[PDB]
Amino acid sequence: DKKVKELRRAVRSSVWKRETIVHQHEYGPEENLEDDMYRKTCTMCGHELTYEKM
Amino acid sequence: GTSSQAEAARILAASWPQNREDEEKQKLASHLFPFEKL
Amino acid sequence: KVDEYGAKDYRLQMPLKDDHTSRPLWVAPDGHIFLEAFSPVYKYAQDFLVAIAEPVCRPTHVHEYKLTAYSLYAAVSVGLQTSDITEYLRKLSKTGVPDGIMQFIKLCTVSYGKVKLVLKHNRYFVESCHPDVIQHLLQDPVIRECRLRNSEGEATETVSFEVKQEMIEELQKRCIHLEYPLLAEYDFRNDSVNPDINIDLKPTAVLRPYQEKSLRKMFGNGRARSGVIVLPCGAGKSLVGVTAACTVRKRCLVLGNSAVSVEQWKAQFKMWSTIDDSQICRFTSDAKDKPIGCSVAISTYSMLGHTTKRSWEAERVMEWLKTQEWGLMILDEVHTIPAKMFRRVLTIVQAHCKLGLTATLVREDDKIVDLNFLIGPKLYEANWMELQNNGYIAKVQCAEVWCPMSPEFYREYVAIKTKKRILLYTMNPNKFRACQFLIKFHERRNDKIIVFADNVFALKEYAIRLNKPYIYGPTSQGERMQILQNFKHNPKINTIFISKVGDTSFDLPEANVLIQISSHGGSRRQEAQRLGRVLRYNAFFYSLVSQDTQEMAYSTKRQRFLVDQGYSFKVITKLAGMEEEDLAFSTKEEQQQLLQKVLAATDL
Amino acid sequence: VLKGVLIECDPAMKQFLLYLDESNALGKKFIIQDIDDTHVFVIAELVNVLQERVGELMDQNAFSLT
Amino acid sequence: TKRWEGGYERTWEILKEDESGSLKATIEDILFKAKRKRVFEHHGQVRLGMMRHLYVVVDGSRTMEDQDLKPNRLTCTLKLLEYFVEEYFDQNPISQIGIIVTKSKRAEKLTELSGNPRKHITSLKKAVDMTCHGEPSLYNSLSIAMQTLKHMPGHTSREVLIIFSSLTTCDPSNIYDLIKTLKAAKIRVSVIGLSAEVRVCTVLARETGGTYHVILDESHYKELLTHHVSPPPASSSSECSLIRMGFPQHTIASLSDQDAKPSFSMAHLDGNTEPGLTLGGYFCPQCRAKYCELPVECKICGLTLVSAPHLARSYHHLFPLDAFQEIPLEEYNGERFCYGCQGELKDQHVYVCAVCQNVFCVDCDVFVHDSLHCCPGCIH
DNA sequence: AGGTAGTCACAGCTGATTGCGCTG
DNA sequence: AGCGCAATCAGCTGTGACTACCT
Ligand SMILES: [Zn+2]
Ligand SMILES: [Zn+2]
Ligand SMILES: [Zn+2]
Repeated sequence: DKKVKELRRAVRSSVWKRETIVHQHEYGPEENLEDDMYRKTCTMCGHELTYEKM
Repeated sequence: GTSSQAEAARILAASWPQNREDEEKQKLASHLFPFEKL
Repeated sequence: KVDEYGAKDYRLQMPLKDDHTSRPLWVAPDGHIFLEAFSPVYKYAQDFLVAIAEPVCRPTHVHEYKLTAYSLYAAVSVGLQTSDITEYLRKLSKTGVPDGIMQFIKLCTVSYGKVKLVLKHNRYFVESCHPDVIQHLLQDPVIRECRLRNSEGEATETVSFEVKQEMIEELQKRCIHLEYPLLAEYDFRNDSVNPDINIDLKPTAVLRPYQEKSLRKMFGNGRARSGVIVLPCGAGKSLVGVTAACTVRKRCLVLGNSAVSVEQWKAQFKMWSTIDDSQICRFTSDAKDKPIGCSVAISTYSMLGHTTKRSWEAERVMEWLKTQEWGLMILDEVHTIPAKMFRRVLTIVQAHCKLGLTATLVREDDKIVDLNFLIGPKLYEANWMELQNNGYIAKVQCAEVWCPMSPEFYREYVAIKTKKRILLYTMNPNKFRACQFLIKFHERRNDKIIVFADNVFALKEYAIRLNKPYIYGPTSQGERMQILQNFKHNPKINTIFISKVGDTSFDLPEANVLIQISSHGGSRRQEAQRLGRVLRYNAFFYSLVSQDTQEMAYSTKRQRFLVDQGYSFKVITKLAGMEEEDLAFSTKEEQQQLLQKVLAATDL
Repeated sequence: VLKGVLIECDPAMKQFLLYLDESNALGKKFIIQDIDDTHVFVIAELVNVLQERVGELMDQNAFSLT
Repeated sequence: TKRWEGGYERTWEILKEDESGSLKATIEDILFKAKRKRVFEHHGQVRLGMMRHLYVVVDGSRTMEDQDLKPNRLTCTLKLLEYFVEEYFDQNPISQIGIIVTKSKRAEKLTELSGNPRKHITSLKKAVDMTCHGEPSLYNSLSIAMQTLKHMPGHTSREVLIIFSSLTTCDPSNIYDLIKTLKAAKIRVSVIGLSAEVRVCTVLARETGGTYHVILDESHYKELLTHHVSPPPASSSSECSLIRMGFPQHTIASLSDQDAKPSFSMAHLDGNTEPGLTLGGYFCPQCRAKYCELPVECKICGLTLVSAPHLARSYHHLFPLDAFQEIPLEEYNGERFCYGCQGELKDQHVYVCAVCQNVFCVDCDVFVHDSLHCCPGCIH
């Protein structure tokens, strides 16, 4: 059991490649509010980015 | 890579205790270790 | 008492001022002694305070001591009386002794010699000069279990009665609570019952004056009493034990922690005691050098307190060893006495004097106080600063150099918390570069380096990357011996890696540089032991930690013993010439690849 | 255009703030724009909670001798 | 019995009180007792000496390439030899040093026996980059040293120092006969080994009166060389031992006067580059030859040019100052001002010179006995 | 909302198995 | 292919801190 345990994890540990999750905010179409305000909503995590466009 | 060396050196050599100590130096042996005296 | 600034103010309690600054001493109402080192009477004050109090910190300018009950018991054990200690305390006070210290001293030192414990004919008897105290402790229910067969009274001469041998620890624990502490005094000068041996130390083993003070305090008035002597590893500790064994001139028993310390003690006895090998025996189930019928017996812990079946030869040796009295049972590495199986070792054998020797008396779980009644009071505590001032202890330049966490490692460090972050700050690439630079710099100047590193998983990839010898720890007995043997008398190789193996007293050769990475949590004992492997700026030892990690708090809380000893840990933030030469993990590619292997443990 | 407070710090603290953004330790995604490896853009209305969190991280691994 | 098995010492019993506050008097006594920790002598050993003609023999075999002393035995040996030459010339004014290098069963006379330290140091620096090959020959080195030192005057002490790294030496003839000849010639031979004890070196040192030692480490090597620096004791009076030597005054030339005469230095004339044609320097009192360094024996007339302060620096040993009579302040019925520093005498003890009966305080007494070596009152 | 017994890492010891070497 | 020394595994324990569950 020990000699099979010491080798069964060698291939298991070599399968996963990426651990950190990519967190790029993919905003959709902008929404226009009052006072020339523009808001972008992220489609992946719901992040709201409100900005004033010149 | 050429740029990778420079980027890694910039990150490592001056991460926390250099962005302020160097600023103070710009604005301004017995107890020194042997590698700090050479 | 008042907290106007949050400080206990006792200005009104001790207003006496006859001489402005003649007396270099301060006292406190509850209990404390402050000493001025920059005084012409410094040595006399030190001699007075050592004999009556134990130190708490000895910096370069103002030494600080504390008054405890056991310190006063040790003081009155010596010929010092109440009047002498009180008059010499008031002699050097500069402020007047508060009327909360005089009463405490009187209460502690009055009840010292009332109760005695003696060993005779393999029987334990407790004898008191005052008969009334026996009836006073007669009502205690816990004491009644020790007395077997109704304890008819043992009418002799002086009132005494027998106590159970296996329950001697319980009565010692209860007596201090009953304000009647027990004393273990062995008058080896006149026994005529013990077959005193012909041991005699050679007249060529000179000892330093500080060892003279400890030995003299051991034998205050011609008798030997149990106690603890604290001396650094580089200093002479085994020599003190050998000299004490020679002076006691009785059957000595030496206990060690490892199976290699028995050979160390045998070598010390052969070097400084002039004893034939026939009388010297080692009892560690390796050679079986006929321990039956021996003058000095050397064995180890974890063998006298087995809870399982024992070997037939070992069983017979234990049967022989538990049937006679012992004079000066020397215990080595006394800090790990208060253990579940090591405490019973003292009660499983019978000895008159119990001597404890150690270098790092600090321990967690606050079980060191139990050692006050397990063995005895703290007899001697060496002043490490004045010891290194005399030049007989290496003046080690302590360093606490931290290395910033790389961005690729800090994200994983802050992401995980379930004990998986130990390998993250341990395998910091910046710390790796710092260690490599230190190794190379101290090799360029021919300095012996010992690199301590717990978490042997990290040590595996730490040592093979530098291609240097390392001690995994369960490797063998021979490989470790040959590596340590060729570490000293070889110029080609002068740096080794140790994983928690050198955290005890071994025969490691003289070294100048110590670089510890990823030690235990808050073990002040481990740091003190690792420092002791260097002293023997002659030397310097470095501790590498990772910033913004728990290792910072661990390093902060594990140096408070050494700063109490007087050491100062300079903080090193930048290493000169870090970019001057090439180091490992130069680029980000291998640094980010290191995350894959350091996260590949997945021990779930 | 975006209005807020630019934060300049060591890369380690930048990674810590980036982790705090995704971990929702503050209740929202106010760490909006990352511009440099050592600079980030943070909304100014809750700069105090970031200060509290950074101070907690700093004195957590400090072991004050008091 | 044992010293520590008796009664425990109470060192704090010294201090006592009679008026409740005399601890100030006790600490004043302690502070006074702290001073005078010396015997009023900087050396306290040999107060004299004799002209030594010392020959230093350096092994040049392959064993010098060993890395027992970092980086190798040769480099550490030559560095410590430079230090030894400097210290020896500092502590011996009219001594001479010769250097012999033995290699490939032959001995090469690296430097002539003379008193110039700079020449010896330059020769050692040049020999740093030598080639270590072959085996040493103690016989040839001792033969060269004996041939050079046989014609030296008897009053000078003839000494040979051998640095033997290799454990094997090749002798073209019997060496014990050479040892007997050296013993008959009263030549002292001292050997400092590097690896281990060799019988021939022990026999040579014992028979010739020298000392044989083996190096433990670089510090022990330096200690042995420093011990060899010290001059040997000198007999009372042997014969008319004297020597004709000059004292060249350092007369430089100034163009403000009409007698500004540039001259080439004889020592610099042998250099490959242009010799220093300085305005002036050390002119020989006998033949007006010009030299820059001292002490250098004159090349032309053979006169020994020495510096008078160097000889005078050891004159205090011949006439040490007798210790002043310690007198308590109350018993001295005279002036209460120190004769050296004019300070008021408030110490419990006052020191009075035996000759002039003047008044000196503790600090001035220590300064006079340790550094000044003369009583200011006796000078007047 | 707070505190103590499992638990993991790393080391030690002793008590047996058990596996390779064993003559000019 | 019988002995015997030596390498090896099991069981217990010390040190230190981390962590899940509930009155
Ligand atoms: Zn001349
Ligand atoms: Zn004076
Ligand atoms: Zn005079």
